[PDB]
Amino acid sequence: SRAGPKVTFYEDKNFLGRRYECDADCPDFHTYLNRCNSIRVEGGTWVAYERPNYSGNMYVLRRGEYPDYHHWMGLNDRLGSCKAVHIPSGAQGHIQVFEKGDFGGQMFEATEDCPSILEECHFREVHACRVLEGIWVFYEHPNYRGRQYLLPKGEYRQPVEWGAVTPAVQSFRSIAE
Repeated sequence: SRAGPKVTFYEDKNFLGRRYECDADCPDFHTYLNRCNSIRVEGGTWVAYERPNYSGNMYVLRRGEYPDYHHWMGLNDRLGSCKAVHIPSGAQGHIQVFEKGDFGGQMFEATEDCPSILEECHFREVHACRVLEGIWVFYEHPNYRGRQYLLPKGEYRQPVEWGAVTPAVQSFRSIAE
């Protein structure tokens, strides 16, 4: 965490056209950009949302260049808002996922990315989660695809508490910067 977070959204592919430079949470792009077809993340990790005020689908954006919306696995070229992800300092990521609600049933523990929950612990769904340290992104499908959910340090007694309407979770990634 040396430089401050910075992200630029562009209206056209390959970082062309009208752009919006952003260095803090922005709840509404639409006075600035009609569409988003490419993005450059210079510092920090960000989450962008399909619609203003942080609603609709979420997409994690890490450092680097996204020359078209497929690079962040957008459904299309519509983004409305974005937030900078705040990474706590100290112990690296530590997460527990539970086969049933309220931290019940079988538990699976990780300190690294998991590309397939089913492969590693044979859970088909996730119904609760404890993020002991760090901050993580849940993915609906194995291998870091499908709907995304952001889980800061805390306790999630059932999937609605990380914003999901189904218990579909099959991979996850820690956000270390």
